This record gives sequence, structure tokens and C-alpha cells, in this order.
Amino acid sequence: LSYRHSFHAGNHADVLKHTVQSLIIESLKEKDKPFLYLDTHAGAGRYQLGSTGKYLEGIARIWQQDDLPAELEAYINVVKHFNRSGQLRYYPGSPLIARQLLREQDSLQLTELHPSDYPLLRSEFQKDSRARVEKADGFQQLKAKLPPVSRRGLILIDPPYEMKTDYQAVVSGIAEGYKRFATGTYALWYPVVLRQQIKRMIHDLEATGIRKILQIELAVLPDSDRRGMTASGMIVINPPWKLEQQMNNVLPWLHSKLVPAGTGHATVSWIVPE
Ligand SMILES: Nc1ncnc2c1ncn2[C@@H]1O[C@H](CNCC[C@H](N)C(=O)O)[C@@H](O)[C@H]1O
Repeated sequence: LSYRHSFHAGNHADVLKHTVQSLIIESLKEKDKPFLYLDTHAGAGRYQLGSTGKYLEGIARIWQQDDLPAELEAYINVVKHFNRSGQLRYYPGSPLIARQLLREQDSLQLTELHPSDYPLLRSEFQKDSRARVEKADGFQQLKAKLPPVSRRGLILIDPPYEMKTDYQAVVSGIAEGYKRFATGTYALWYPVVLRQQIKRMIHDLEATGIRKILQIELAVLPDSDRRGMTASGMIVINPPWKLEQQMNNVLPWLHSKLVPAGTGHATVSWIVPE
């Protein structure tokens, strides 16, 4: 099988989501008791870069910096593992960040619905039995797979929002999971195409009544109409205690490296305090 390409792989949004994902993982790993990594929309696994691409404006701009903040080391070491030649050939998606950062006793439950990617994802874990890869509706897995036998977990919800109903399924998906496993860490990625649909989403999430909801947004441009995705963010329910401080240490740096021309913003606030 051939690795999927993706013109947008490793852009600013991946750098943010994968930074945060890796920080949550390293943080859950402080205790030597297994945990579960559930990836509702897992993608293909990795992405062949080039033949160009938005990685030149994103991961390429941080991975070899001499002042790389220590809070990005875990993440950047996984990019490097997949790029031994020292140039950027492949970018690891969420499942391979997990595959590489998780220990032998940990588990991964990964769902990818699209027929193009799903075969590649499955081949990524052909000989990794800590993983279960299935072609299924990711939101459905929040009903079924929780709680995990381990009673510890990071749940990553990273939908493409190519259907506006995604703004719905994420809030009710998280409500379904939270009901069954109220102490897990849920990390929801979101693109800011039209800010309004993000404000609706955040409110429903607030309607849920769930507590301790952190917000981390990195915008490259201002809120714009018909200029595509201007920003992206991670919404973390039950963030590990020092995630907010790590993101305040590292996010200005991220923003100055990814957005050298000074547009946008980079903020770390609480959607629901606890
Ligand atoms: N309902 C869905 N269930 C599972 N997968 C879905 C669903 N809707 C879209 N998808 C796929 O999951 C991917 C969404 N991007 C996820 C990126 C991945 N988490 C990563 O970090 O690289 C795409 O490949 C979608 O085709």
C-alpha cells in the first residue's frame, strides 16, 4: 500500500493539536498504570509530504529550531523518528503520535470511516495488538468503548467539520462519553471557518453542564468570511493539571514561529472553570 498524501498535513492546526495530544499523553504516562487512547476520527496514520504543501508553513518551521521549548520535545522526537534523513518526508497523524508515545501495556482504539484512509490506518497497526482499528462512526465509539477497563484515558475527537452537523455530533458525542466515563480527558479539535458556528458549539458544550473545560486557540489570521480556516483550537475536558501552564509557556513561541508575520492571536482560557 502507498501512504496517503495531504496538502495540509503538518500545518499550524496539526502542530497545535499534536502538541497538545502529546502533552496529555506524556502527562498520563507519569503514572505507570495502563491507560487508553481513543481516537474517534483517526485519519490515515501518516501523510507523505510533497509531490509543496502547508507543512512548509507549519511543522517545518518548528521541528529544527535551536530554542525548541522542552514542552514540544516529545512531539518533535516523534516527527524526527519518521524522518531520519533530517528532511521532512512524512508527517505523523494522531494515531502514530499515540503509537510511538504509548507504552507496551497501553491501548488504542482507533476509528476511521473513509475507504481511502481506513486501509492504510489498519496497515499501520497490522502487527501492533495494543490497537483496535475499525471502520466505524467515531461518535458512536463514545457510546460503546467507555469506560475503559483501565479507568484511565485520553479521548481525541478530531472531526473534519466538512459537514456542518459535525458541530452537533461533537457536543452530543462528548456528552455520551462523559456520561459513561466522567474522569477521562477529552480533547476536541475544531477549525474556525466561520466563527459563528464555533460560538454555537461552545454554548451547547456549556449546556452539557460539564466542568473544567479548557480552551487553547492559535489563529493565523483574523476572523474572516470566505477566506477558509482562519484558526484552530483544542477544547480539553479534564485537562491534566499542568496543561494550561505548558500551553502558556509554549503557545506564544509556537505563534511567533508558525505566524512570523504577526497576524492572529494565541490564547489559553477556561470555557467552564471546574
Ligand atoms: N463519522 C466519522 N467516523 C470516523 N471517521 C470519520 C468520520 N467522518 C470523517 N471521518 C474521517 O477521519 C479523518 C478526520 N481527520 C482526522 C485527522 C487525524 N486525527 C490526525 O490527527 O491526523 C478523516 O480521514 C475523515 O475521513
